[PDB]
Amino acid sequence: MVLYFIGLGLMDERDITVKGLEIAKKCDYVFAEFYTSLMAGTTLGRIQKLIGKEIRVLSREDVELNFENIVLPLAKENDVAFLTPGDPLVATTHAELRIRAKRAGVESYVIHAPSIYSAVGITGLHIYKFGKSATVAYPEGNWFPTSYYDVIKENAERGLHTLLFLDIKAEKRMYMTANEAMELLLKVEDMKKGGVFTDDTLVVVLARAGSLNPTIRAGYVKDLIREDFGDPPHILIVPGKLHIVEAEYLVEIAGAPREILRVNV
Amino acid sequence: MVLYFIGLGLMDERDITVKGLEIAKKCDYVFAEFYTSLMAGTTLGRIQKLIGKEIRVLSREDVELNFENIVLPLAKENDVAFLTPGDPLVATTHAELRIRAKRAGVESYVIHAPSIYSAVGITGLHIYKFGKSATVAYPEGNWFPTSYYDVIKENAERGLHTLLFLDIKAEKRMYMTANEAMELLLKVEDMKKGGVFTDDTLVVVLARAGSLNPTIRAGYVKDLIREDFGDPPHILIVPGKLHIVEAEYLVEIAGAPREILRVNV
Ligand SMILES: Nc1ncnc2c1ncn2[C@@H]1O[C@H](CSCC[C@H](N)C(=O)O)[C@@H](O)[C@H]1O
Ligand SMILES: Nc1ncnc2c1ncn2[C@@H]1O[C@H](CSCC[C@H](N)C(=O)O)[C@@H](O)[C@H]1O
Ligand code: NA
Repeated sequence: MVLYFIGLGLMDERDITVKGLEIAKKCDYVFAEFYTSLMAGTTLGRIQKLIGKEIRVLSREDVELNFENIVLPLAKENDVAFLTPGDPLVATTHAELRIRAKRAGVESYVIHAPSIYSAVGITGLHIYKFGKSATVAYPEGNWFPTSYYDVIKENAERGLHTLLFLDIKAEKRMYMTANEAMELLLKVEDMKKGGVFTDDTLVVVLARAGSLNPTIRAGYVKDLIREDFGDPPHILIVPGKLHIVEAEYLVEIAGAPREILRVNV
Repeated sequence: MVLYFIGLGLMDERDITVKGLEIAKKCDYVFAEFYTSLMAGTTLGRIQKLIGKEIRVLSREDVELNFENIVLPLAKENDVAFLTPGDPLVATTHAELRIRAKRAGVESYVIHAPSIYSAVGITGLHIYKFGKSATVAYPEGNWFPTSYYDVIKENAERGLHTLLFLDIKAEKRMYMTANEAMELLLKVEDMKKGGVFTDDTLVVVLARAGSLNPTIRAGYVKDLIREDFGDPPHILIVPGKLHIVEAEYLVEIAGAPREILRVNV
């Protein structure tokens, strides 16, 4: 009868909400995609075991090109669920699928889950101080994306923090590390030379948020750029002007150099 | 010897994650605060029942002034949980509590849950397009705050959406409605004459995010200012220029006027 978009959360199958779990358990058919983000390798088997249903995993093409041919037809006479990493509508184009559902006469409901977008709170940076967000995309052949560099500049000018989602090419098992993101940014700085991202820029890295032991590190690019932050997924953040307590947390919790405790108001 | 910061999610007792619930159940002591926000879709009783643990509620003062003498002492020799609406560490001052834990020789871990920061994705507005966030505060006595108006201006100016949290008096259970927020913004507009918020401004209202049947409405202030958006909580969003896909979602899913497809894109 209906279609449920259910988020699985940040890191593993236990990041699903009780609400999402109880609803998924009652669905006739269950689909999912694992290309918009990276979760624990054992999330599928465990979530299948958790909801007690066989789950059909869909590729980006299956969804973007054939969602209304593979999933919607079933949601016409059965309760169907579509599982996704984190929150289904954050930094994805899945919201458009609700429009496809409506046009096919299918009612849809959304069950949220922990998202990397709000998990940034664990970095100690005030979430209301984040400005426009951006994605550091892998260059492709002669194509070298750079717009994310301009986002940092725009936010920095306003004293706002910049959240940088990192690229992912699931079919190729490619998950961009904060290290790779920093290298690309230094390359763009070389071209544009705007003094936006350099070896002296303070950055914050959050790896495997949602796990009980995520890696939270803050420091200068020259120091962080070759540091091991553990397995992906990773996000990179370029803070703007820091409040005293933000710097204090970065130093006490994220191991930032005590030098940042001193803020130039 | 361990303190767990656990989010309860958006609206009711089922918005906690499986991870959060299982951990809370194994804690010797469980504390909670409902001053940053209130779980309007449930009660303390229903949450206690789900967790199967007595829950000691803490006031703003208990937390802000005495966290280290109320919560931390017990965490030194037992597993303790601190429950908060939404996602932990989203509230501006909560991150600092982890510093207090460290200073007390107490380890702390964070269990995430859905936050309105990410749940607003259900409005169809791209998360990356959101800029700085603000809170609409009730004017009091001789104090007439207006910074939230300047935030909208700075974001909209750069084509970014503005997430506006509405004033709440948890203790008195007083919630500012989207309707009241709009009236206030018009009053502020009449004072600053910035051409930022008028009867012709397109806004989005999201009420009861997290529930299976949230109220999602989009339209011009002149039309929505007296519309019934249902029971709180309400969040107001003033989007910047829309991507055609965002506009289509608002029209098809949020009942927005066809007009936005030409006027606000
Ligand atoms: N647990 C996690 N830890 C660190 N970064 C994460 C993460 N989950 C997602 N990301 C970041 O976000 C990118 C996916 S973007 C999709 C996000 C998802 N809808 C959500 O709500 O979280 C990843 O490539 C990575 O840069
Ligand atoms: N379910 C919900 N729907 C709409 N707005 C909500 C909401 N829950 C909280 N808010 C908004 O946010 C304000 C409290 S801010 C506290 C938010 C919390 N830490 C989180 O992570 O979500 C409220 O006054 C209200 O305007
Ligand atoms: Na934001």
